[PDB]
Amino acid sequence: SGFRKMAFPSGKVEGCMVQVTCGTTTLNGLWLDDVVYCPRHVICTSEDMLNPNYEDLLIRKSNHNFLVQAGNVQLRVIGHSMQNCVLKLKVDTANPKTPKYKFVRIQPGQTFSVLACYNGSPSGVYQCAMRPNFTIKGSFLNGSCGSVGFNIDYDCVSFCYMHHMELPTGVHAGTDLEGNFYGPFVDRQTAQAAGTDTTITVNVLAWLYAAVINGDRWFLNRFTTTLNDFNLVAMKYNYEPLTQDHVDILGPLSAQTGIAVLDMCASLKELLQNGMNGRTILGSALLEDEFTPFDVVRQCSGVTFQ
Amino acid sequence: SGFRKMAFPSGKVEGCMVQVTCGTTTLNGLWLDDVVYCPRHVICTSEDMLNPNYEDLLIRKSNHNFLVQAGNVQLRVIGHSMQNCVLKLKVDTANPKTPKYKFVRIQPGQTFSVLACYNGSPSGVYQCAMRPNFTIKGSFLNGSCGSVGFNIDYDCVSFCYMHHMELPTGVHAGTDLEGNFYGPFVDRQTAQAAGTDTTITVNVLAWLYAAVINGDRWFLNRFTTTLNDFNLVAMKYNYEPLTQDHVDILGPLSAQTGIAVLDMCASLKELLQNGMNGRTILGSALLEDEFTPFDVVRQCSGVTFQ
Repeated sequence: SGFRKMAFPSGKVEGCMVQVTCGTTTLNGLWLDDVVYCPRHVICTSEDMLNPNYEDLLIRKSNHNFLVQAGNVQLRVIGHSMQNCVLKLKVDTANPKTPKYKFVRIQPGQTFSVLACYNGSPSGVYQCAMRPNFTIKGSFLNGSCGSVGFNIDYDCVSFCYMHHMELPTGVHAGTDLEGNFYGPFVDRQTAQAAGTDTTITVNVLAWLYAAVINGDRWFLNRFTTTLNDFNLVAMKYNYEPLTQDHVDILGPLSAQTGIAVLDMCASLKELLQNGMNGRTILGSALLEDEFTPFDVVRQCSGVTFQ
Repeated sequence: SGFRKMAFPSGKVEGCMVQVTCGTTTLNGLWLDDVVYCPRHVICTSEDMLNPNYEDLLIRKSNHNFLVQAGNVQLRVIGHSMQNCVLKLKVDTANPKTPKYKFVRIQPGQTFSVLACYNGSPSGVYQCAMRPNFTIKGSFLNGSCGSVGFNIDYDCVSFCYMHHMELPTGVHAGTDLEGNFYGPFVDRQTAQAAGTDTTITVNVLAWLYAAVINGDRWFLNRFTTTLNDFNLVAMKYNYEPLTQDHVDILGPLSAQTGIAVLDMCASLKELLQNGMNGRTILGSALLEDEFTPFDVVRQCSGVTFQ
């Protein structure tokens, strides 16, 4: 038993991390087949970040201006192109560690594992959720740009995130592996605001089901509610509106624990209006919203990967 | 910036996980050089766990009674021996993925990464702390036994934990890689109690330094205190007694932030007596004690691994 914030095994993604140097900027790249993917602001100086014209800045760059390093071994760059906010560097060598992979654009509320790197070397791994305002609350120091977020199913790594920016609020923004930013963010050092951060209501509910599964039942109440009435309570506390889809997704968890989704919605309503009174749920004094319903089922079953 | 519960990259340990079957019991093993390490209760049936005589149970076992599987490939067992609570199975093939490795016995309060596995396949990775009562709060389902905990420095994996038991309280116990249990626990299905769980005081302090580093300063007070007087407060709240060694270990964090250790001890005293008043520190409404001072320095610097 027990329930934990858990990350996918990072072994497949580690064999894909390289070091990318352009001029005096060094960051991380992702080496799949004979292409290296990295944030396009590798071509920027510290001053260029204040207002970069990437097209013009890239005109002055050639293939031999990109230093791609895997271990002590340099890759030969034969071509380069800018797809949105990522640079695609064609190299002469397919990555012999290329796993089965996909590029996916996740939705708000979905989770993924981040393999934080510096100079192409993996430093650590942790779980992150795509906040409804398309930010993430991660851990990114200078040089972590290019670190990727991913999900694994069986043998397939689903790459979904690449780190590009830290916002003046301290939260993080990035793109998918096609270069399109999550949210209204741009790769410029200027004042950009995330929207109102709201709570992923369906994730809190799955976390409450995981709590009931593991013995934490003190919050189960004698009340029940409706979808509209629960939602009317959810707006006051900046919770994402719950829908029938969210209800459907929680069905398996409802079936195992025998607690109707609308019941758990009512137990959540009591927690929102009365607090936790100094108690904890799965060792937390807050309401966790970074576990999807699928994350709960995986941990409560034992899914493994090849 | 940002601060996160982070686990080491698991790629090196993944290439060491195998499946071990003895009779009808299947669990995980660790394949280093030409030896497989696994919990000795792989030789037990469900009834044997109630009172096992491992010596006698092992007499009836031969080398060909151990099914060791790496992928679709079986290992040939040439020898077997029982070191305390782990079984050492000599195989005819050195692991070609054997990394530089060490067997270490960590101390209470130290942290490590757990690569949870089922049937020799890695399922996930998360961080754990050796509680002062030598338990760990992990995530372990049926078949996770044999999953290992480790730390990485440069190229060296320091194996320190192997999972063997879930306690009737839902917490977890295991051995080092020489088979010696952490704590007074035995590999028997009987009532065993952990001691009073206490809080790792030096870990809370390093976490408070990490908070100040990342902008959370609302808890910094105008008071200071002594070691004895702070400790007198720590016993009431079941905190581990703080020593000069703990003070010394926090020196680097004291030096960077310019806050004396005894000051932070006084800010902790106010948090213990007045609570958090509904505020959060690094996104938590509790006082986290599973980050060592070294874990904080690593994240606030960017240490990487080869």
